Amino acid sequence: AFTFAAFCYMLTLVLCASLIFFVIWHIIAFDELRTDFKNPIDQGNPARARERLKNIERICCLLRKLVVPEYSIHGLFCLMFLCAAEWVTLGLNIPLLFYHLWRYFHRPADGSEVMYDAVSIMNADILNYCQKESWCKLAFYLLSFFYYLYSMVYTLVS
Amino acid sequence: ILIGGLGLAMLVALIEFCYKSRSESKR
Amino acid sequence: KSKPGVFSFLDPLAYEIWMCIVFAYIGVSVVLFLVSRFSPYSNEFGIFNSLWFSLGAFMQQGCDISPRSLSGRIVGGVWWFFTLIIISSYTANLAAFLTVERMVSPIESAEDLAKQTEIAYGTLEAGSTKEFFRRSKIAVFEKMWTYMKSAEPSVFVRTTEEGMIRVRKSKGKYA
Amino acid sequence: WFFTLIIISSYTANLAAFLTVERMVSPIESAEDLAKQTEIAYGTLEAG
Amino acid sequence: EKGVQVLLTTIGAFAAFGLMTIAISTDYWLYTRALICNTPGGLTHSGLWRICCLEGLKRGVCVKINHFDSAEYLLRVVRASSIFPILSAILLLLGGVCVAASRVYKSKRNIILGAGILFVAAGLSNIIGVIVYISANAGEKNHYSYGWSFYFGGLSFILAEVIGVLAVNIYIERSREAHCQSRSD
Amino acid sequence: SVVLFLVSRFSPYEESTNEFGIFNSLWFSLGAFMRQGCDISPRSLSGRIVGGVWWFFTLIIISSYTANLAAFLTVERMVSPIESAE
Amino acid sequence: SVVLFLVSRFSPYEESTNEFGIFNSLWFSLGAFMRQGCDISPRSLSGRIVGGVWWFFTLIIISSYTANLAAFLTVERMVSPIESAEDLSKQTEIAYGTLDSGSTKEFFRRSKIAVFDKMWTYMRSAEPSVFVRTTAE
Amino acid sequence: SNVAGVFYILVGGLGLAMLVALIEFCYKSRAEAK
Ligand SMILES: CC(C)CCC[C@@H](C)[C@H]1CC[C@H]2[C@@H]3CC=C4C[C@@H](O)CC[C@]4(C)[C@H]3CC[C@]12C
Repeated sequence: AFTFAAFCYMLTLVLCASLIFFVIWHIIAFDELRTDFKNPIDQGNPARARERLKNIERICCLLRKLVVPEYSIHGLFCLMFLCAAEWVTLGLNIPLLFYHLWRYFHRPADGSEVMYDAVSIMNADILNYCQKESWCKLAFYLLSFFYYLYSMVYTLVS
Repeated sequence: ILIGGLGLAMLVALIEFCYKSRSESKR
Repeated sequence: KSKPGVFSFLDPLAYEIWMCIVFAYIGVSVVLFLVSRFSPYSNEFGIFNSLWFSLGAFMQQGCDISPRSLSGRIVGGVWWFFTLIIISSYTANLAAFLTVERMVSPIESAEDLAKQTEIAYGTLEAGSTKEFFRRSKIAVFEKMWTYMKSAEPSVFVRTTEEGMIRVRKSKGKYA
Repeated sequence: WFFTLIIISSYTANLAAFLTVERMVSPIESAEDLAKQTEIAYGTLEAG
Repeated sequence: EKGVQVLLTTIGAFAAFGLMTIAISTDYWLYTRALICNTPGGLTHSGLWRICCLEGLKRGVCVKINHFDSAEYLLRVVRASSIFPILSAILLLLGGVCVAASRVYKSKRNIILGAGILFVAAGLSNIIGVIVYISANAGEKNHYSYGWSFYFGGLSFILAEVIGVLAVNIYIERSREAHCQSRSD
Repeated sequence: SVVLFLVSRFSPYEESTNEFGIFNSLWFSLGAFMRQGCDISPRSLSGRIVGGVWWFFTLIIISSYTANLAAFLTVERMVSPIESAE
Repeated sequence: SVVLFLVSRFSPYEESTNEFGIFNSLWFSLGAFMRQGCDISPRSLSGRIVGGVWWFFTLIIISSYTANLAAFLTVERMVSPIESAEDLSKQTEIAYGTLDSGSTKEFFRRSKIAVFDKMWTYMRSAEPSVFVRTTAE
Repeated sequence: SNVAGVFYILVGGLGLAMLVALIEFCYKSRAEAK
C-alpha cells in the first residue's frame, strides 16, 4: 500500500527526468564542441576567432551553471532513501554520489577555479572524457529511472 | 495529485522551453 | 479493516459541491476578467491572472495582484466569503467525521448488545440456550428474553450452520 | 510561523471540543438517567 | 487572428445553444429509483419535465413529473418552470445573433460586447439552474447518478464562458485598433 | 474602516491618504476579515493599532464559527417546539 | 521547491531566476504551507501549476491536522498496553510475577505451552524478585 | 442544500458587479463624449 518509501520513489522518478534532461543537454553541448574542434580551428579572421571563443565561453558557462543542480538533486535522492530506510537503492546510489563529490572538489585542471575552463576545454582528452562520462551517466540515469518506477509499483501493489 | 502536478509542470516547462527557443531562433 | 479510499479526503463535501465549486471558480474568473478589461478607460487582470487570483483566494493564500475597481472588488469579496464558508465547513465536517469515528465503541459484552437494538441477536430454536434465557432470573438476560421472541421475524434458528451462515451473510446486523 | 500554526489550530480545536461537549450534556430527565449515573447521589427520608 | 476568433465564437454559440436545447428537451438527467414505477422502487431516467421507467413492466412509458415553507414553494416553482436553463439558451441565441450582426456592422463595436455579456450571463444562469435542480431533487432512494444531459448542460456552460472571453478579447483588440488609429491621426 | 480612514487622513505618515481612503480602508478590513492578505498595510502606530485589534477580532470570530459548526455537525439535537400547554 | 526552481530557471517567464532560486523557492513553499502570504508569486503556467497543487496540499493537511486534534481533545481514549498474555511475554518494560511458593508458580514451572515457558524463563531470570510472599503484597 | 446560500449570494454579487461595471462604462463614455 501507499507508504513513505513509495512517495520517495515517485518523487525521485519525477526528479530523474530533470537529470536526464541535464545529461542530454551536456551531450548536445559537447557534440557542438566537437563540431567546433574537429572542424578546422583556423582563426585567421579576427571576427571568426572572436565568435568561436565566445561560443566556447558561453557553452562552458552554461555547463558550469548546470552542474550543481544535478549533483545536489542526486544527493537529495540519497538522503531521501536514507531516511526512508531503503538500503539497497542507497547502496546503488552512494558510488555516484562519491564520484560527483570527487569530481566537483578535485579540479584536476591545474587552474582549479572552474570545473570546466574555456582554456582547458577544447582539449581532445578532456573533451572525450566528458563525452564518455555524460553518456555513461545518461545510461545510469535511465536505468535508475526504470528501477525507481518498478520499485514504486512493487511497493504500491503490495 | 501533487506528484501528478509536479510532472505536468515539468512537461509544460519543457514545452514552453521548446516553443520559446523556436520563437527566439526565429528572431 | 476498511481500507480508506484515495480521494477520501473529499468525503466531507458531496460531489455536487466540488462540481459547483469548479463552476463558480470559472464564472468568478471570467466575470473578474470582464469587469476589469472591458472599459477603454492599466489592469493586470487578464483571464490567466484572474484564474490565478481566484485560485489563490480559494486557498486563503492571496497573490501579488488585487483588484482596484468597485466591480472587481465586489467579485473578490463575494468569492472570499464563499471561500471562507466552504473551507470552514470542510474542516468542521471532517472534525465531525473523525470525532464520531472515535466515539464508536464496538460490542464487548452482553450489556452492550442488550441496550442497543441496531443489531439483532438470536440463538437456536431448541436447545439449552433458549431454556437458559427463558428461565433466567438475571436483569440483563431477562431484558434479552423480553427482546427475544420478537418480530425479527425469526431471531431464532433451527441449525447451527444456519446461524453461522446467517451471521456471515448479515453485514454485521446479526449476532 | 510554525508556532503560530500550531497555536491557532490548537485554539480552534479545543474550542470545538468545549462546544461539542457542552452540546452532549443531557441533564437528568427520568429515573433511569439518575439510576445509571453515579456522579450524583440520591436518597429519600429514612422512615417513610 | 480576428476572423478565426469570431468563427470560433459563432461555432461555440451554436454548439452551446444546441447542447442546452438538447439537455432541456432530453429526459436523461437523473438515473434513480422511484416508487411510481410498477415495481424501494423501479429504475427511472428523468429530466426537467417528464420521467420514464426502464427495466419494468411499465417500460417506456413517460409521464409528466408531479412537483409539489415559502422558500420550498419558491424553489419548487423555479424548478418546475426551468426558467434559468431556458434563459441561458435564450441569451446564448441572442449573443450569437449579436455576433452575426457584428459580422455586418463592423463599425459599431458595442455589439460584440453585448454578445460577451450575454454569454457570461447565460453561464451564470446555467449554474443557478444546476444548483436549483440538485437542491430540489433532495428531500427528507440511493445510488443515484447523473446522465449525459446534465453534462451537456455543464459543457454548454463551459463553452459559453469561453466564447464570452473570446468576444471580450475581440472587443479589446477592435477598440484598441480604432483608438490607436484615431489618436495617431 | 472609518477610524482607519480618519487616522490616516488627519494623522498621516507623511501620499498617505491616497492610500487608506474610505474605499481602500473598507477593502483592507474586508481582506483582513477573510484571512486574505493586503496590497497595503498601515505604517503609522494608530492605523497599526486599528489593524491589530481588527486582526485579533477576525481570528477569534472565524475560529468560533468553525468550532461551533463542528459542534453542530457532530451532535444532532432535535428540539420539540412544545414542552407544555401554554 | 526543487521543481519550482528548475521550472523557473530553465523555462523562465523572460530576471525570472534571480526570483525563484532555490532559497526563495523554499521560502515561497514554506510561506504557502503556513497559510501566510508571499513576496513573490509565479507568473509562468508551470510554476503556477506547482503552486496550485502545493496550495491544495497545504489546505488539506492543515484542515486534517486541526480536525483530528479536535477529535483527540473531544474524546478521551485510554488504551491498555496489554490485551492478552503473549503481549505480556513480548513486552520487557512491564514486569510480572506470581506469589512465591504457590500453585500458580507450580503451573508456570511445569508448563508445556510456549508462551508460559517464556514467562517462566523470564520469572526465573528476573532481578529483582518479581515473586511475592502474599496476595496483598 | 446546506450551502446553496453562498452560491446564490455569489451569483448575485457577480450580476451586481457586471451591472455596476456597465453603469460606470456608460456614464464615463457619456461624460468623456462631452
Ligand atoms: C558513474 C559514471 C556516471 C561516471 C564515472 C564512471 C567512470 C568509470 C568512467 C567515466 C569516464 C570514463 C572514461 C572516459 C574515456 C575513456 C576512453 C579511453 O581512455 C578508455 C576508457 C576511458 C578512460 C573511460 C574509463 C571509464 C570512465 C573513467
